Amino acid sequence: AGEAAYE
Amino acid sequence: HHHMLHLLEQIRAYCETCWEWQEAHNPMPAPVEHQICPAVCVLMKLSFDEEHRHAMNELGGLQAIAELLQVDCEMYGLTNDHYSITLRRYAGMALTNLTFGDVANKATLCSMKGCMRALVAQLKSESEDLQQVIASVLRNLSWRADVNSKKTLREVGSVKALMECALEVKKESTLKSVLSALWNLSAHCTENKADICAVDGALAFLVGTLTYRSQTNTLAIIESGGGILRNVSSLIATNEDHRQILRENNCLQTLLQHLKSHSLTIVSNACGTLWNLSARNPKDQEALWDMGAVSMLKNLIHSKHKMIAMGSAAALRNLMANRPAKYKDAN
Repeated sequence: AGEAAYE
Repeated sequence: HHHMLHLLEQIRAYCETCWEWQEAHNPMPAPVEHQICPAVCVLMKLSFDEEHRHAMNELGGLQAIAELLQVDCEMYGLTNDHYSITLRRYAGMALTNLTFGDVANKATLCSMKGCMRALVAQLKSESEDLQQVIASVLRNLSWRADVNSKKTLREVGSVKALMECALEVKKESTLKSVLSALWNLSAHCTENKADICAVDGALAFLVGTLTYRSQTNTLAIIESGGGILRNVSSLIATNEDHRQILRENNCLQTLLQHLKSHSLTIVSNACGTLWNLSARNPKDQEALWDMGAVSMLKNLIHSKHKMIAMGSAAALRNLMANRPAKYKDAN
């Protein structure tokens, strides 16, 4: 799924 | 950077006063009386900028914001006011931004067991928006987690809490963050996989995500829902009750339809799931034969994508070695 910044 | 330095000092001072009140056992500190909400709001906003993040890390911004979220949760729990809800939302967003790609920050936060427990508890907040924020934190923490972090994520009960959370969310934004975290967690170990499958309604729910109809023209829910399912399908293959849940929510036909997706993620997930579910069970094998699975999987065996190539080939072998009695010209 990985990682991301807040959105 | 001395604006940042000032706000972090505000937060540390406030935490120290909360820690003193806790250790006493002076009225109970109230974040409103120390203008905490604005301070974390500003830090949260700076945390989106790459340069500001690096400044923030020199000052132990991650540690301090995590300490604040932790102490407020311990003090006021889920029987807290909107000021507190808000504070935790803005702190949580900052933690998401600060953990993104950051080996040191993920390790620190996962080592804060009290904070980790506090985070997981927030998945039952009355604010579904706060649930999304916390699930975003857990997603980053569970991505490329070291051995200690994997251990803490599991032992604080994040998997059962996220799966349970998923069953209750209304908004697609919340579901995406929650399912992304679960997809990451589902790969860590076999206990995480079992914990997902043990939640009543989870397997049917996950099957439902495979045909999710996104309003925002994206495949994110299908990819994560299908990724979770591929990861737990190793155990589903051992449990007749769990296989039956998949069958009677039309899982098999949908997985065959996923083999045509433009998303290599969707195709790989489906191949992995078909690999495990095509093993042993003659009735699942026959169902797949009848739906044309053999020619569909044969079309993918020359993929450059290693998991699609191996999964499609493995599934195909399971079917080819167990041609149903009825196919044998007949009888």
